[PDB]
Amino acid sequence: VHWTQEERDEISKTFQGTDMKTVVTQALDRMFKVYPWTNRYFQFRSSIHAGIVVGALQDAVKHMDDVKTLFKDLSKKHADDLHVDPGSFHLLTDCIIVELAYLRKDCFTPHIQGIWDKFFEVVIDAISK
Amino acid sequence: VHWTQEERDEISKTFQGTDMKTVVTQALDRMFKVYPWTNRYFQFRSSIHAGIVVGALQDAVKHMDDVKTLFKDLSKKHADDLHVDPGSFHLLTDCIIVELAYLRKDCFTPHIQGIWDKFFEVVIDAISK
Amino acid sequence: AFTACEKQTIGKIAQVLAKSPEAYGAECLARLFVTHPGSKSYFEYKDYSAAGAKVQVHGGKVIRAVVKAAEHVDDLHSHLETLALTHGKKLLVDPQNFPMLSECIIVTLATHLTEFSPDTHCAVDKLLSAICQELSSRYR
Amino acid sequence: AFTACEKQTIGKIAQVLAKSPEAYGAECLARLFVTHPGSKSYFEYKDYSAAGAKVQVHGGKVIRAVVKAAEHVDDLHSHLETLALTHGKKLLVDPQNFPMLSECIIVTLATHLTEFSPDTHCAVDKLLSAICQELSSRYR
Ligand code: HEM
Ligand code: HEM
Ligand code: HEM
Ligand code: HEM
Repeated sequence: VHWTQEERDEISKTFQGTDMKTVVTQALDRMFKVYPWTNRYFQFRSSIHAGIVVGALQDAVKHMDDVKTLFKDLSKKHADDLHVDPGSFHLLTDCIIVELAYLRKDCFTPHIQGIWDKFFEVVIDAISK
Repeated sequence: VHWTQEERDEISKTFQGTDMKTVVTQALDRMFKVYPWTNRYFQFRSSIHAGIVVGALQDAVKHMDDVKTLFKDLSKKHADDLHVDPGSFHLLTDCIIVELAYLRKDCFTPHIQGIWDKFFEVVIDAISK
Repeated sequence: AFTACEKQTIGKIAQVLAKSPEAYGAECLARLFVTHPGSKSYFEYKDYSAAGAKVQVHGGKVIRAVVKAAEHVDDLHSHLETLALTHGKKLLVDPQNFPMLSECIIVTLATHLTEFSPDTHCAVDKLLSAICQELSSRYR
Repeated sequence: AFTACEKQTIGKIAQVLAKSPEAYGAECLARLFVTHPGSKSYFEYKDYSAAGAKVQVHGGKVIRAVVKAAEHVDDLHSHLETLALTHGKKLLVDPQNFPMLSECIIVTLATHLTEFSPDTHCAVDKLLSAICQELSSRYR
């Protein structure tokens, strides 16, 4: 998708310098309350599940230029197993972005938001069908 | 994407013995009527436009296996030049399905619909950046 | 919201639907099940085909509500209150499944109705989209 | 529609948003234009950032509209009629765009409020949701 140098830096530097485990944890919590129907899919602890997810997103920055393949099976699970609706994936990442915005406040400019938006857009594409 | 000889035949036959030009023309006028906002994108005759669209779809039929690469230029066009929200593409295809469902009447079983839904779900992917 | 002309052609469709709610409803669900497998996850049925006994029974319940809904276009919010609390707070249905059923109901009509012009399509769509907006508005 | 609890948080937020509508509005739109470029075609702007002169004036109109809407939670249908017709019939704004702007308004809030818990986010999302549903109700 073409990753501007600055873009790569921003993602990887965040997964290294920031506590993504608790960011994602809080994001799962937010999601479950804001978009109630998401609970249905999880019928387990958010704190524990967070590590798994951040773990997957981490391998994603490692293989940024090739997420679709690294997420091959990952999507299969979400589809023909848990049956998660493809149009619901953005609900989590959207919540991860809010948590990120609340932590960085002013530093989370429209421009930086766009970097993260771009990143989750490709993560959403990779993990959905 | 995998293609059955049955799904290949159903789609192949339709573009060969049915006046798709008419189907798409009525599909467009239908879209303009049911989803009013799609008109803003075209501000021209659907009668003549249908032909170009059918021209592209007939192309995707002749190369069903990789429409993604076959539509790389169409995507950019709709994406960067037309500014068509990637979420509105199905509005046109849904209408073409309704037009077909209207044509074939009861010969349009859930099974047959599933085939076309697949074809178009693929054509939408190859057109949404 | 709805114009006399729309209520009228909508009223002409509920009539057709009311004749055999089971047949129409079973076709809708079946189309939905075949095109969006993920929806099956909400119903524990042995048969997901139109021949299924639970599909037919449920299918008639669906169409019967859509028909009852047509008679209350002026007060859909209060009319669908319980049905919404059921699909929302109770069953936790992903709102993404609604438009999918709608199109299936729309496609089914395009198959039996003698005439399904852009005008009629538009009126039914408005009814369905209005019903769905209610069913996905009570998750708490 | 809203519980006295939500009308509470919604009130505080409105009080805040009201202090600098242009400032907030400009950020919301700037965020929209970066994450959803297609939405730039509805505006005749030179600069699409929060510093853009036109972006700021309009941003203030949007936020004031949202703030005013908060004071009419009880009856938004009638309150937003004109606005709904403007976006629906006049401008022909693709509905897809509404949820994007709402999400951008939410991120802007999370960026500026000392407290933005899921509960607070819920009420805001509820308001934003109602507002957008009325704004996409007058196409047809
Ligand atoms: C795009 C962001 C997402 C990522 C990166 C992600 C990643 C993961 C990973 C790596 C797993 C475990 C893999 C395995 O067990 O082999 C998982 C499990 C799960 N995910 Fe996601 N997921 C995402 C979105 C979603 C969404 C939106 C839902 C639905 C609301 C969802 C529902 C589930 C469920 C139910 C499980 C739990 C499985 C269990 O505990 O048995 N995921 N996810
Ligand atoms: C996924 C199905 C679609 C296909 C196969 C398709 C195909 C085409 C083709 C082949 C062209 C010719 C233009 C060129 O070659 O330069 C075209 C133009 C255009 N399409 Fe589509 N299109 C699709 C969906 C849509 C939708 C849903 C909209 C809007 C809601 C749309 C809006 C436009 C517009 C505005 C033009 C410009 C007409 C011109 O060339 O002056 N298209 N489309
Ligand atoms: C067009 C909108 C829809 C209408 C008019 C509708 C109507 C109905 C009605 C009248 C009932 C029975 C109420 C009762 O017995 O208490 C029902 C139940 C139910 N609906 Fe829907 N529904 C709609 C969409 C959906 C969707 C999209 C799903 C999910 C794919 C869904 C899942 C269910 C389930 C699982 C039940 C529980 C019944 C049971 O098996 O016990 N419905 N629906
Ligand atoms: C979600 C809440 C929204 C609110 C509260 C809102 C509010 C407003 C208000 C108050 C106006 C000025 C009305 C007037 O006095 O003429 C306006 C105009 C307009 N809005 Fe929105 N709007 C919303 C969403 C959108 C969206 C999603 C788009 C498109 C991306 C959009 C596109 C426009 C355009 C192009 C105008 C005309 C601006 C001009 O005069 O040049 N609006 N909106």
